[PDB]
Amino acid sequence: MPTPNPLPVKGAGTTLWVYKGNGDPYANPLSDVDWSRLAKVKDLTPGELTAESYDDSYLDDEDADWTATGQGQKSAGDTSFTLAWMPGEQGQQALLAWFNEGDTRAYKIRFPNGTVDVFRGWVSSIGKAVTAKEVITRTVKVTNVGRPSMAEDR
Amino acid sequence: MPTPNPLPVKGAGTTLWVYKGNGDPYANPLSDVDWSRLAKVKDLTPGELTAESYDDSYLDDEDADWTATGQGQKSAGDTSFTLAWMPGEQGQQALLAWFNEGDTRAYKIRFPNGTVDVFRGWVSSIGKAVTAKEVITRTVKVTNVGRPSMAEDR
Amino acid sequence: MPTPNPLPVKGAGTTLWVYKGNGDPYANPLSDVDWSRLAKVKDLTPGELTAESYDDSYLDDEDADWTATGQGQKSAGDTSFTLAWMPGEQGQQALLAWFNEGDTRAYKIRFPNGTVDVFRGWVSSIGKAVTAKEVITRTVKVTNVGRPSMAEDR
Amino acid sequence: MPTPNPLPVKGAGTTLWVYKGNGDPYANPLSDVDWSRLAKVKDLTPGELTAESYDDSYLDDEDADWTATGQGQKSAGDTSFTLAWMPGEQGQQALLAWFNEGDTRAYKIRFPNGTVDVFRGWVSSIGKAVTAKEVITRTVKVTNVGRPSMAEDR
Amino acid sequence: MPTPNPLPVKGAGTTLWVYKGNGDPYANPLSDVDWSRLAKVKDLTPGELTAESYDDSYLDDEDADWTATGQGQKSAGDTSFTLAWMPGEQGQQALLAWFNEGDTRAYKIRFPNGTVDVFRGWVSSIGKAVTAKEVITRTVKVTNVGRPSMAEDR
Amino acid sequence: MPTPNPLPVKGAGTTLWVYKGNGDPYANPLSDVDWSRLAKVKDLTPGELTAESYDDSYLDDEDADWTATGQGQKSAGDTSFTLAWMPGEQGQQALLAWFNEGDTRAYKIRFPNGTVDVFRGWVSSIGKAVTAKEVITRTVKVTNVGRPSMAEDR
Repeated sequence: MPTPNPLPVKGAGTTLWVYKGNGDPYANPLSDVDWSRLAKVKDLTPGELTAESYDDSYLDDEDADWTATGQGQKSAGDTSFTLAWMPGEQGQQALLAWFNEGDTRAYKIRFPNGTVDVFRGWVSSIGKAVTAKEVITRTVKVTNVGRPSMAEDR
Repeated sequence: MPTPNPLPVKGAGTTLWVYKGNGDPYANPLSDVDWSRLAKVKDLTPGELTAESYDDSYLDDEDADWTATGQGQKSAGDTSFTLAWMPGEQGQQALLAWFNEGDTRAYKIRFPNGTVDVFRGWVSSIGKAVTAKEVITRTVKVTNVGRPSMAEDR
Repeated sequence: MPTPNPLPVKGAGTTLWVYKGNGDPYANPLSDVDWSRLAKVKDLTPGELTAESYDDSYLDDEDADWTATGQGQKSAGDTSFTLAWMPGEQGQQALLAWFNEGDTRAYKIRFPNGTVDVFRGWVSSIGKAVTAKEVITRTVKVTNVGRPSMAEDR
Repeated sequence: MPTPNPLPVKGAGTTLWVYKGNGDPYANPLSDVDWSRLAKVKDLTPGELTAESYDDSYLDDEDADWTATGQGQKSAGDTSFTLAWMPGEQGQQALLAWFNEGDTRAYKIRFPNGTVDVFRGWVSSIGKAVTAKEVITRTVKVTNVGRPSMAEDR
Repeated sequence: MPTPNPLPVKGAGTTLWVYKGNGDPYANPLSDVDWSRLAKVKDLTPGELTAESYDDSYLDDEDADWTATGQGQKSAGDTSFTLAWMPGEQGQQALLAWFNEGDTRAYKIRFPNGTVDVFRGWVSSIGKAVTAKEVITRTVKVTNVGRPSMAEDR
Repeated sequence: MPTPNPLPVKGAGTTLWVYKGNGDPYANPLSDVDWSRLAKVKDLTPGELTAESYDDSYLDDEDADWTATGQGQKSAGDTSFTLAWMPGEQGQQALLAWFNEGDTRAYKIRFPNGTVDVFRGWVSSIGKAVTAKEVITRTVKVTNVGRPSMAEDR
C-alpha cells in the first residue's frame, strides 16, 4: 500500500485535476491546495510525446547507404479522458468554461504512486454518448502546448 | 427517480424535439409549449464540439523545441439519430419538410435529468434500412451552425 | 395487418418495380398498371439523400468563432438491391436492357404500408456472386438523378 | 435437374473455358468444340460491369438544387478465379502462355443453367498460396477489354 | 507419393534455396549442386506477377462506350518468407550478406512436385519477432527484377 | 539450456540495455560492463531493416517488358518496446533524459542465445496506458540512424 516509485503499480486510483488559476503550476505539483478535481473518471489515455524526424544528409557526405536523421521539434500529444456526465458538478461546468474561453490551462494526473503528471493545454474536443443501459458519458480531449512536467523530473 | 444533476444517470429516457417556429429558442428551453416530439428513437449520437488548432510559432521566439498552438474556430459537429419509420407521423413529415426547405431549425435533446441540450442546425442526411425481420428505420443526420446552448449553461 | 402509416412496421414484404415506359411516373404511384416487378429480392438498401455544406462566412462578420454553413445542392444517393439470378425473367432482361441503353428510368419501392418510394435514375453497377451452396445472386446499384418522390409527399 | 432459366439455381457446377484460337468467339458460345477447360476451380468472382458518371449540369439550367448525371463509358471489371496448382495440365500452361504473350483472349463461364458468359480480356495477375495442410492454389485475375456477351443476350 | 504434375498437391514439403554464385541460374534448376538451403521455413508467400493496364483509346475510334485496354510492363511481385532465427546457420549469414551487399541473386522454391520456381531479386526487408512462448522468427521479403522462370516452362 | 546458435530458440529471456556513455559501442557488445538495464519488459518489436527500390530502366534498353530495379538507401526501422512504469528506476529516468536531450544513443537487445543486437538511434515516441486492473505501462519507440551491428556479424 505505501507507494513504491521503483516498483510497478496498478492503474487503479488515478485521479485528474485542473488548476484553479493561481501562478506557477509546475512549482509544487504534489499539493492539491488549488486544484479542482474531475471525479467519476471512466478511462484516461495520457498524451503521447512524439518527435519529428529531421533530415541530416548532405551531398558531400561519404556514407550515403543508410539514412541519417536526428530528433527535431518534439511535441506533446493529446490527452483523452471520459467522465460520467454530471452537468451540476462544478468541475464539468469549469471544463466547458475552459472550452468556451479558449485559454490554455494546467491539468494534473495523480497516479497511485507519489508522482504527478502536469500538462498545459487547451481542450479541442467534447462529446457525449447516450445509451439505454449505460450511464451517459462525456468524452474530452485536450491538446497540449508543450514542455510537460513529467513525473520523473521529481 | 428525482433527477439528480450532480449524480450520474443512465441514458434511458432521452427524448428529441424540434422547434415549431416561434422566436428565441434558447430562451426557456425547459418548456415544451412549442416543441414537437420525434417519438420512437432507436439510438442517438449527439454532436461533437471540436476545434481547429491555430499555429502560434514565430521565427523570433527562442523556444522552438516544442509545438505551441492555440484554440481557434470551434465548431459543433453532426448529430445523428435513428427513428422508427412512421410516414404518417407529423414529426417525420415536418422533418422532411425541414430537409426540402433547407432552413436551419432548433432541435432539443431532453435527458432523464432536468437538463436540455439545444442546437441549431440543418439536416444533411436522410436514409432508410429495410430488413425482413427488423422494423424499417430512418436515419437522420443534422449539421449544426454553431453556438450550442449546452445543458450546463443552465 | 391493415397497413398503419402512423405505426412502425417490419420490412418484410417490400417489393420493387420498374416503369414500363408511359408518361408521368410521379403521378399516381400507388397503381401497378404499368410497372414491371423485380421478383426474388434478397436485400435492398435505398438511396441516402445527402447534401453538400455551403460556406457562409465573410471577412466582415463579427462572430468568427463558430463555423456557419448552409445546405447546398442536395443529392439522392445510390440504391443497391440484390436479386436471385433468373436470366429468363423478363424483369432482369429489361434491367440489362436498361444498363446497355443508358437511359434514366423510374423505379418504385413498395413498402408493406400503403406508401411508395419513387426514384428516377440510371444503373451504374451490375455484378454476380457464384457460390457452391448458395443461389446465384445478381447485385445491382442505381444512381439517382435527383428530385425523389418520397412516401410522405403522399 | 433440367436447367430452368426462369428459375434460380445454385452455383455448384460452374465451369471455365478458354478459346483455343479460332474466329468469332461470340458466335455460338454454347458449343465446346474449340474451348479448353480449366479444371479444379476453387472459387470464381466474375467481372463487375461498372460505369462512370458523366456530369450534365450547365450554368443556364434553372433546377440547380439536385445533381443531374448520366451514364458514360461503361467498363467491364476484373474476373478473379482460383484453381488447384497443376503445372502439368495443358490449361495452366496455356494460361501462363497467355500471361507471357500479352494478347487478349476470350474466356467463357458455363453456369449450371443452359447459359454462358463470354468475356474478352488479358490476364493481369497470377499468384500462389503455399500452406502446409492445404492444396497449393493458383489465383488468377483477368482484366476485360469491354463489350461482354452476357448470358441474357441469348 | 510419386510426384504427379497433373494432379493437385499439398504444400507440405516446400523448400527454399539461394544460388551460391555460379553462372546461368535458369539453366538446369532441378539440380541442387550449387544451391544453399534455407532450412526451418515457417511460411512462404511467393511473388504475385502483376501487370499495368495500358490505355488504348483514341479520339478517332467509333466505339467509345466501353473501356479498351491492353497489358503493359508486367512485373514480378515480392516474395515473403519467415524462417526460424538461427544466426549461426550459414544460410542466414549469407542472407544478410546479400542484404548488406545489394546485389540481385537467384532464389529457388522447390515444391513437393518435380517442379521448381526460380526468381532473381534483391532483398528489401528483414525483420524479427520476439515473443515469450514462441521461437524467434526472421521475416524476409525479396523484390524481383523480372523475367521469372516459372515451373511450367519446364 | 546451453545457448545453441544453430538451433532455434524461444524468445523468453530477451533483455534490453542502453549504453552508459563510453566509446565504441559496436566493439565488444557481449560485455555488460557499461550498459544499464531496462528491467520489466512486457513486449518488444525490433526494427525492420527495409530498403527503397531504385529504378534502373533506360529508354535504350531492349527488354522493356519486365520491371528492373535495384536496392538503394537501406534504412533501419523503428524499435518499439513496452516496459512497466517505474518512475524511480534509474533506467527510465535515463530514458526520458535521452528523450529530452535529443542525442542518439546505442541500445542493445540480448537474446537467450549468445548473440546481441546493437542499434544506434534516438527515441521518437513515449506514451502511457492507464487501466484499472492492469499495471501502468510505458511504451517507447526509437528511430535508428543506420548501420546496425546485427548478431550474425559476430
